[PDB]
Amino acid sequence: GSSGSSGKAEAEQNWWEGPPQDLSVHLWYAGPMERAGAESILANRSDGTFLVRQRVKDAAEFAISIKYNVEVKHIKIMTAEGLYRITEKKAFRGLTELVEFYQQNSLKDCFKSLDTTLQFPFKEPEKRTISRSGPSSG
Repeated sequence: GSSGSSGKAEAEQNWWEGPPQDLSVHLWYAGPMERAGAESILANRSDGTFLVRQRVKDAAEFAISIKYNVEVKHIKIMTAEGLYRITEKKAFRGLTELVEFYQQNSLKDCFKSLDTTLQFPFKEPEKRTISRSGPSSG
């Protein structure tokens, strides 16, 4: 018999210039995804399934695509002063905000042709529950 010594430990300390809020944490955040994908992802999804993707680049021109009229539509996202907005009508701190806003107002504002609204993300997990949740405050 013979003894031996092997092994190494690690360290978890964020001391770098880590980036801001990780939009990735969101479900409607499919990072740098190609059109095809979004078109093949929401293709089967249910009408209303929205998904935000980038232009195969870091913090590139964001774009919102959802399932509407049986077709995967896409919307350009303009950024100004750090704010995100598809149209020069109203800007928000970030996607979460911008999207959250459209979730109540149709996108027609920017594309009269595209009269839809952010329903649910593409990453959204299956929705098969005998009974839905709804804890009333009372």
